Amino acid sequence: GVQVSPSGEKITHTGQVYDEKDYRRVRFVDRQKEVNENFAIDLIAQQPVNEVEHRIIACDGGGGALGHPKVYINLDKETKTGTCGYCGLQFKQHH
Amino acid sequence: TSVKPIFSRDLNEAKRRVRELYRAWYREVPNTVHLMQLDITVKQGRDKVREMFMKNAHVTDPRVVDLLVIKGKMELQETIKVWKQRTHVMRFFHETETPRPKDFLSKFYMGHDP
Amino acid sequence: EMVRKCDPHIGLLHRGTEKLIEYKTYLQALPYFDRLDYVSMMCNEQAYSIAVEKLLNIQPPPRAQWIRVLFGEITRILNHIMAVTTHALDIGAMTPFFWMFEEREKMFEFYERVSGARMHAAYIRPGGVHQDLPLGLLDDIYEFSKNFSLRIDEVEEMLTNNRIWRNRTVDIGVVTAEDALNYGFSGVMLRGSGIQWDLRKTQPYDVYDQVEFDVPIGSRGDCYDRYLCRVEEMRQSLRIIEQCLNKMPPGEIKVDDAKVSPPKRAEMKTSMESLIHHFKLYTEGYQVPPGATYTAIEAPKGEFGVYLVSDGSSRPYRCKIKAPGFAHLAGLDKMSKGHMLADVVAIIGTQDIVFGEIDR
Amino acid sequence: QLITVDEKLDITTLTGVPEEHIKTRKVRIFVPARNNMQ
Amino acid sequence: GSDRSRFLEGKRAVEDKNIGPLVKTIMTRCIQCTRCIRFASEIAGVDDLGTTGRGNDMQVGTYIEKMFMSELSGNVIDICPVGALTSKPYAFTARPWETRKTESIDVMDAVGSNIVVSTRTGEVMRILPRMHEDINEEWISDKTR
Amino acid sequence: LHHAVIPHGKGGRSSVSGVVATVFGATGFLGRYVVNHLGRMGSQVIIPYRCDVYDIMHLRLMGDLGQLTFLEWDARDKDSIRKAVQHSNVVINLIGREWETRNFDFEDVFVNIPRAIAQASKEAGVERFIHVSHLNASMKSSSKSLRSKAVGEKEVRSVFPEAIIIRPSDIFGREDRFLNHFANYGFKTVKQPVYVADVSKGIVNATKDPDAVGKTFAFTGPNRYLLFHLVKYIFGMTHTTKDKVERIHISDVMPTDLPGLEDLGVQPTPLELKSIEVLRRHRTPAKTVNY
Amino acid sequence: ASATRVIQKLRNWASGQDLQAKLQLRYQEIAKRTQPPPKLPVGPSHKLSNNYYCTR
Amino acid sequence: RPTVRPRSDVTHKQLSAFGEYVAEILPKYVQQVQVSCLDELEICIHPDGVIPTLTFLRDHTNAQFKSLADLTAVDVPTRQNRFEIVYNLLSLRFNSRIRVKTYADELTPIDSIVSVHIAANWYEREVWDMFGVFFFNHPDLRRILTDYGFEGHPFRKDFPLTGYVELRYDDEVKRVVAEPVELAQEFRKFDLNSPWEAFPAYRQPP
Amino acid sequence: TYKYVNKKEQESEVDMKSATDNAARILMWTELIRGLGMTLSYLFREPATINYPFEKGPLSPRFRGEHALRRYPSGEERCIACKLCEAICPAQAITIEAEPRADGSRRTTRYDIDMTKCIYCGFCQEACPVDAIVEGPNFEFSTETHEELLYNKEKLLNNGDKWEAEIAANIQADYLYR
Amino acid sequence: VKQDMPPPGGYGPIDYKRNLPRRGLSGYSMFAVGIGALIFGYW
Amino acid sequence: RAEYVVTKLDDLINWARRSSLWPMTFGLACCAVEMMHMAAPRYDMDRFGVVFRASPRQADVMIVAGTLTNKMAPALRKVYDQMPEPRYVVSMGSCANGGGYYHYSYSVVRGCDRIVPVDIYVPGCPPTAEALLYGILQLQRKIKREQKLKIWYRR
Amino acid sequence: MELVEVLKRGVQQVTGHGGLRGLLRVFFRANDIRIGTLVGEDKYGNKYYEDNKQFFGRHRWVIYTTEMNGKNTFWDVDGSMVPPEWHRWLHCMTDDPPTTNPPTARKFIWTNHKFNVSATPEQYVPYSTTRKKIHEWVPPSTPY
Ligand SMILES: NC(=O)C1=CN([C@@H]2O[C@H](COP(=O)(O)OP(=O)(O)OC[C@H]3O[C@@H](n4cnc5c(N)ncnc54)[C@H](OP(=O)(O)O)[C@@H]3O)[C@@H](O)[C@H]2O)C=CC1
Ligand code: SF4
Ligand code: SF4
Ligand code: SF4
Ligand code: SF4
Ligand SMILES: [Zn+2]
Repeated sequence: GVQVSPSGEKITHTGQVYDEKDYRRVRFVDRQKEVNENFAIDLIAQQPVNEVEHRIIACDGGGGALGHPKVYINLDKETKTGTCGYCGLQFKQHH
Repeated sequence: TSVKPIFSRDLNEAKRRVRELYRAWYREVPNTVHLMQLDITVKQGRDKVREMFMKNAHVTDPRVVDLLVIKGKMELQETIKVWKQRTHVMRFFHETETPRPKDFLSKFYMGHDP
Repeated sequence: EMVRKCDPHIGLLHRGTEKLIEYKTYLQALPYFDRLDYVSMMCNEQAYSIAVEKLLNIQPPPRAQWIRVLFGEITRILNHIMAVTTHALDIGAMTPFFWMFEEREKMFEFYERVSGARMHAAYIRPGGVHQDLPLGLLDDIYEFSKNFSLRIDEVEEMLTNNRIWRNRTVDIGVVTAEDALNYGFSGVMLRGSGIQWDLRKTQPYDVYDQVEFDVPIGSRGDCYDRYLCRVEEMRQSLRIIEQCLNKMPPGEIKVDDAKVSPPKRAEMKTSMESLIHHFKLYTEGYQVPPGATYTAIEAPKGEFGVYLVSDGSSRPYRCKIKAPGFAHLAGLDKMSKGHMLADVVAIIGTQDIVFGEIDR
Repeated sequence: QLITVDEKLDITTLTGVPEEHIKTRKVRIFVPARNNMQ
Repeated sequence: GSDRSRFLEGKRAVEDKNIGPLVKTIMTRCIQCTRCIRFASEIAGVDDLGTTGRGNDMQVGTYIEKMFMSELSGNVIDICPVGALTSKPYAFTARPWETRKTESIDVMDAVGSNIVVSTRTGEVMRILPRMHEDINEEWISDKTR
Repeated sequence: LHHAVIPHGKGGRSSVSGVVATVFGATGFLGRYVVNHLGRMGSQVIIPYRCDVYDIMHLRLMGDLGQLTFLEWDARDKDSIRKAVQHSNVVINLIGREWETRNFDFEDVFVNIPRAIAQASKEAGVERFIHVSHLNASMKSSSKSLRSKAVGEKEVRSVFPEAIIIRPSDIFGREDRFLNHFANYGFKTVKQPVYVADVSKGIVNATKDPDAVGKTFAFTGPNRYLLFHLVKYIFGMTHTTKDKVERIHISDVMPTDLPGLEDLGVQPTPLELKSIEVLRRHRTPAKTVNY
Repeated sequence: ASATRVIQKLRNWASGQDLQAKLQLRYQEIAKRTQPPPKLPVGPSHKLSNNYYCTR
Repeated sequence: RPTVRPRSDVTHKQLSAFGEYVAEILPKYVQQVQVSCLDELEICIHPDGVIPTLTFLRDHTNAQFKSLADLTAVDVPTRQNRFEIVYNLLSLRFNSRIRVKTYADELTPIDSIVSVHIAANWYEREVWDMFGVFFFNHPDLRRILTDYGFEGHPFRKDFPLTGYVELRYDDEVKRVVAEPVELAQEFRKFDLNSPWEAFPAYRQPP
Repeated sequence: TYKYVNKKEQESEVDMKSATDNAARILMWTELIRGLGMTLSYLFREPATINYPFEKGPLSPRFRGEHALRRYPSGEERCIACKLCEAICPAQAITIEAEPRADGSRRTTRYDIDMTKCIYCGFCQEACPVDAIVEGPNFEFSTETHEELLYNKEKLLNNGDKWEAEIAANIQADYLYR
Repeated sequence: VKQDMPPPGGYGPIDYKRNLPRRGLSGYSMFAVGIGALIFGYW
Repeated sequence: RAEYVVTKLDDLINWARRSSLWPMTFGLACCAVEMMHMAAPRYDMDRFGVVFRASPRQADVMIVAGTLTNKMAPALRKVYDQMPEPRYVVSMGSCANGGGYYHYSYSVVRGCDRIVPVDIYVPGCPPTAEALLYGILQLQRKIKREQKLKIWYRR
Repeated sequence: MELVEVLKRGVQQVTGHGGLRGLLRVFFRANDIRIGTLVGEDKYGNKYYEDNKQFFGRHRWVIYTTEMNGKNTFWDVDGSMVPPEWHRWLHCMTDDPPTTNPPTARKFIWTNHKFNVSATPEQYVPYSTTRKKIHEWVPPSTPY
């Protein structure tokens, strides 16, 4: 589920496909370009916002000994939301 | 400056100790090339040898020269015997790698090489 | 027909490890010491940690000291099995080799379960030990160790009264006692000629102080009395194991200080300070004091030791490894004098050329 | 015993370093800067 | 400092700001040091980055939404010893031990101030200043940063 | 040019030289040393193979970790050769054989196949089309092996003009078909052969020069030996079809104007100097003519 | 295992000691995989008082 | 106190007093016997008196140090005599160790100890291979660790990590030939040397 | 405690009772039988061989093998370009050049291993403060080319997009344990 | 609750010392058997 | 038919080839040791017709275990031009692949591939004996696929 | 008897694998006739038999099936197969197979394991995944 060059090659998470005038595409001849279709930027917007109570909380990555060191956030922005640089979750204040 | 001397005194006594070594390498180009086969006939092997002694003529210090004899004797002691191979003896020559332009004009068509 | 003068060409595997450590810090350089005595890993790490621990001035905790001795004399069992048998292969006996290398592969698994992998176990770090060892491990050593004092005497049935062994081996490479010290064998290759000596009892450092074990001296210097030393040193691990097994104290691992050991992975993840140290241990490291030591440890080879030299920068400054075989091999061309080819093979095995020590 | 000499004390022959990295190789001696972050 | 943070209660949080594209802000880790707000007031003459509030509840930054895009605004990054505020271009491109630092001179103004350049694998990631007591003094202007 | 064709990098073996190339017949004698003088200096040399993967292992080295790639094809297939050179600054054609098969003749191989490689190369935005016909090959030569080859020299220009052409004289090297022939068993047959690398360097040297954009070269070398003096000299040193043996006695030329080596960047090595190494596998100074 | 109560007497007569009890390899009653998860001990200086870095 | 490697004060005095025993008995060519907190002895001397202190230590009842363990060569390329060459011995009878180190330039050779300790037959030689420090009266000096055509002395701090040559097989000559050095990844020298001395009362004032 | 391995030579008045027992240990060979009849036992024992691809041997959940970049249970690549998973990598094996993600977030543009470097030492799986890099039970990833081991990142995700069914059970038995 | 792995008080003994069991008869029942069986040929 | 059968022959030509192959297992390093654990009972070689210690000059395959210095390399390649010329090659170890540790050192070669060809590269610092034993099988189908006469018929 | 009891036990070994095809297949396939209790039979046919009585390295053995993703896995049998839930059961890391305690779906894992592609197509090739790190110039097509 990726986007593709007009030359016909696969794009990564990053726009990375070689131009037409590029001898690098040789290495794909009689082979194929390995790529992960699981762009994080697509998966992450496909995740609902956790609309919690009090303005400040802790987050974790599903298991306190098992990811995402206990960073906090100030959820005063009613306009936007607050993120945690480890994960890509988002939060609101409920009020 | 009142240094400790080693194996000789002021240069012109160390210059015969040199010649004891050329006295061996000059007679051990033909023994190597036959015993362990090679490409050079005998001569350009001897040109290379003197081409190494006409690199270190710039020296002016007895201690340095009394040292450089030694490393020559080691390689001789490694060459007189078969401890080397056809790849070690024929390594000095720099046969393969292209010699870079010694001039200026061709020296920077490739390489940021001042 | 006969040998008089032999000359090795010890250079065929050098790598520049002593140089290559100078550009890497202590934690970043540990596993190079698994490589030297590639047969017996931990005992190298057992020394390298100490050369640090002296400078840093720390005794690691008992439970980590305690297990550091256990594997510290399972690695003893390895190299004997690797130079009892390979000393039999190149002499000719290929069978006990295979009888043991199932018994030896049951001895790697007890690294694989404990450490990450089988062989190059980066398990013994300067600050004690990285990681405790699991539940289904210590009920297993009992069964193994129980069945293992048989597997040896099972073999000693076969070889140590074997003509083809004995007269291939006896009177061979007669080493004079006071000449060994001139060469500094300082391992098996002198106790096998009656010089009563072992650092583990003559200069004890770890928890060896309470073990009640023995040193199998060899008289009548020859590579059969070296051999019997090499056998009985395998046996008298099991007295050490049984004593190193039935009184393990519950305690801590990876020394209490977070500056000399990484902290608990669940604890770096909430407690801030444990995070920072985790971010600087594994980038910068200990920041040793300047100083210098010459440690030592009798591995299967002998007095393996390190002349680690330090500086206030996190990285070392010309470590150096004392390869005990390095001196054993210099005596190769003096102990093979008035002896023919075929035993020179045996000389190699009864000098324990696990080259990686010899090579740098 | 001893010997007198006052010379430049060259060593460049005892290192390899064949021709390129002897002559055409400047060298900077300095006291490094304070990393202004820290 | 010690090994262990006996703190076990629960931290606080702080709002993030929108100064400008040069300077990111993570003011959840600001340490109330006052080493920034005394830069603008004594080296650049702005008086905008005040300290708002008291207690832990205090928080540096404007009371309002204003952009501190003036000369020498980038020197505030070298000053905040914490990585609270830092440079958006060198946001995450590298990490400092990875750098091979070369010391060189400013251009693009005729001052000829001095510089520490930060490389990474034959590339460039930052511009940083040296200390010469006569030229600039310790820092540089945002243009050549 | 683009961004990564650039020859920024010193020396070789991890460098770059913008000599991304497609040598076809480099599986036997000649092209392996070509790839050696390419792959050493840093040049992404493709090698199309149509043979055993084991017959190409000795090409895996002399190639620095990416600069040597491989892929499959067959000369009796349109557009595979095109696929092989969709990404080709340069093309090289070393194809050839000293004997006809049930499938391929002298005619099909030297002429019809380079014709398609020629057209194939021009259908992409290539620059150079280094071809290798052979010297002594105007037309009407006493054999058939050569009279076909010259047609390819005619039929390329009508496809891809401004193409380098090297018609060299006879080649000698280790594992050859020429000296080893004589070793393992006559006047008016005189021949100045050419060492291999002295051919290979020029080709590698010819794929970077500003000149050589259509000029037909001919690499000959010094020491125009006489056969009967030379064949015994081999015997003095060491101690089969129609169109090949017919090619032996044809060998007679003199250089009219042609460029040669020293106007390309080469010092030609004579025979006598590097002649023992190849005849060393058969163990226990000959007379020249200028004309 | 499948030792048919004769070869045991062939093994032992041919070798010696009763070695079905101290056999080479392992079958059972050992390392019953997935032992329970342990709550480790803690080291010292998790004591919250009289715990500086000066005394360590 | 648990985690400090207990000092064991007593043997400092043994190695200190014995450290004095060797000075006043041998005041020639002996400078600054010392000892670290780690109770291990160090004796700096002058190269002209190498053997007569070794032979005191191989041959004397109160210093039976008849077993050698190492002979290294430590670089300090900022002084004159950059190469600190180090000895280190052991008593089987007294159960202790020592360290007897010296100095040299790139050329101030040191007479060898092989008449005393033949254990140093090869330890001496690697230093010749690894630093280019000649020794007098050493039998059959020659390379050990380096190739038979390797110029240089690499454990010197002047010699780069990846040296000045890399080898390979150039098929045109059928040999393992050498040409200059051409990496693919460029070993990445880090600035892991933080500020903050970390060791006061242990440092260098200007 | 020092133990003489071989001290039995004592003149025991060697008589015909016993001195010929050595000659019974000789010409009528018995010690050789004793060394032979042993070996004959084993051929009637259970050979510990195993039919590898159909019978693979034992490991433990901490086996250091092939790397893989894990991922959170809700997409979202778990690696965040800390740049201490090379600063510790003694092989100097890694380059993890990075940027913002265009979401304002923080992730990579680059990640690397030369698996011909990468001693498989285990420093990176444990130094990673997030368990974003791990070192999983694959050890059948031998390839015919030195190039197919230079795992960049898309292989090393989609590898981590494969064994995550497995690693999250070994690690499930290895958290609260390191 | 803390259970990393201390053993139970025990784990018994284990042999450590050579236990070569002398089989093989005395030696008079070698020669007197052999020669006394050899001579069974010579009758 | 001709082409059908030669295909059915090459499946047999390359069978005797692979079903019993004679290595020249080098030592040189830690990496050496696992082959012996692969010569051991558990992951036995000999179950495949693979012989433990065969002479070099009659070998069919090489197995490079360990680091490869600039000193040993001629002593190595001298062997490779003494095998016959079905000689296949196997490079155990991260030190022979590209010099895993000591890539950057000076008495060391940055990959056995720098000197000799390679029919298979194998990872691991100590590649597990099994972790080779799949690779050795990967070799044992690297040539079950390759067809010598199938293409000679077209020659 | 004794001996015959083995053959009353060793005969179902042959006549316990269905017919003769089902038996003779196994023989040339793996040369392991051992009656095994089945627990598995994955997608694309991996059976994972078991018998606790044999020793520690043969109490679990897997019988691959033919017809992988177009490879004809009769002869050419790998170990890079055995996808990431039985691999952890087969190497004795754990006791419980992935039928009573399977792994946890995470809505991005693959649905079909791809084995160790050696030199075929559908394999890995390296990149330079760095976005070209420079931007040179463009001429204007407007002469002067
Ligand atoms: N070597 C000499 O004595 C001289 C040679 N030349 C010319 O040099 C060139 C090199 O020939 P050389 O390399 O010396 O001899 P080779 O035997 O090495 O043949 C060269 C290549 O041509 C390939 N080839 C031949 N026919 C076909 C075909 N129909 N389809 C695909 N590939 C094909 C062969 O493939 P395979 O590898 O399967 O054989 C071989 O690799 C030829 O043009 C020859 O005429 C000129 C003067 C002297
Ligand atoms: S300098 Fe940094 S830490 Fe100090 S007040 Fe300013 S933002 Fe906060
Ligand atoms: S692997 Fe771990 S430590 Fe390395 S950059 Fe990613 S998250 Fe950070
Ligand atoms: S396992 Fe060790 S050597 Fe391998 S990548 Fe991780 S840190 Fe580097
Ligand atoms: S790869 Fe690892 S095990 Fe193999 S030789 Fe190198 S360090 Fe030793
Ligand atoms: Zn989070």
